[PDB]
Amino acid sequence: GNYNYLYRLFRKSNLKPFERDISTEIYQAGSTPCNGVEGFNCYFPLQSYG
Amino acid sequence: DIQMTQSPSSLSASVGDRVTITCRASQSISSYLNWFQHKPGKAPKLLIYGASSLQSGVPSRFSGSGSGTDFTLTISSLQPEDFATYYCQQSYSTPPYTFGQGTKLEIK
Amino acid sequence: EVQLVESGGGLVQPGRSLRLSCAASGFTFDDYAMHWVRQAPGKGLEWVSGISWNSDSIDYADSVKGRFTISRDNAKNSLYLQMNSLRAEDTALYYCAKDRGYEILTPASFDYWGQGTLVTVSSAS
Repeated sequence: GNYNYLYRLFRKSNLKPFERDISTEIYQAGSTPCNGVEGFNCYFPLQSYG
Repeated sequence: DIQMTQSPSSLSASVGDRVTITCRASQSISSYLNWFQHKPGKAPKLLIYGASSLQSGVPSRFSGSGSGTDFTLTISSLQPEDFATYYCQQSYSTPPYTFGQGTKLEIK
Repeated sequence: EVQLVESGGGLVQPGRSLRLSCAASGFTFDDYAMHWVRQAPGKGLEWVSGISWNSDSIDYADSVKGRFTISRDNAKNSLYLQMNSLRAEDTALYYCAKDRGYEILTPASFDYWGQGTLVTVSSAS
C-alpha cells in the first residue's frame, strides 16, 4: 500500500478557483469545540488513498 | 491466497452426546488455528489458541486436534448451555485472520 | 475481567464520516496490540484493522484500504477508528478485540473481545 498520497475530506467552506489549503486543523463537525483535541464530532480532514 | 472452509453446517444432539466439528484449510498452515464460541446474545469468546492448547478460564470439556490441512474439534458432553456458533480462524497465511463460515448448533 | 466497551454507533448517510472509539480498563493498555472485527448482519466474522503496541505498524483489510484510519491514545487508555466514504455494505456490527502479543501480524489471535455496537448506513429517520 502506498500512503504518500493524501486527500482532504473536510473544510469550513468551498475553495475559491486556484487556491490551496495546507492547514490541518481538526474539523469541527458539530458544536462541541475541539480545542486541539480529537474527539466526537472532531474529525481529521486528511485521509490517504490505499 | 488462502481459502478457509467448514465441512458441517448444522448439528443436533442431546445433553450427554458427543459431537465432532471439522475445519479444512486450502493450504498448509502448520497447526496455527483458533476456535471461537460465538454466543448469539453477547460477545464471542476464545476456546482454543494454537493447535490444541486450551485457553485458561474455560472447562476442559472441549478438546481439539489436528495439524497441516485438517483440524477437528470435539465436545465431550455438550451440556445444555453450550449451544452456539463456532468459527475457525487461521493466522499464518498472507490474508490476515481469515474466518470460516458459521456452524449453528441446537441441542435437542 | 477486562472490559472492552465502545461507542459511536448510529445512523449516517453514505459518503458521510463517523468516528468510533473503544475504552479498555481491565489490563495494561500500553503494550498490547489491538484489532477491530466486523460482524456482518447475515454473514460471519471479518477482520478490519489492527495497530501495534505503539504506532509504527498499521494494517488494514483489503476492502477498507484508503477508507479507514485507526488511531491510538495510550495516555487516555483508549483507541479510536475513523470511518470515511461509507457505502451500504458497512451496516454491520463492530467489535473491539485485544491481541495477545504486541505486533499486528503474529500467530497470536484475539483473546478478549467486547460487546458490539450496530451502525447503519442509509437515508431514513
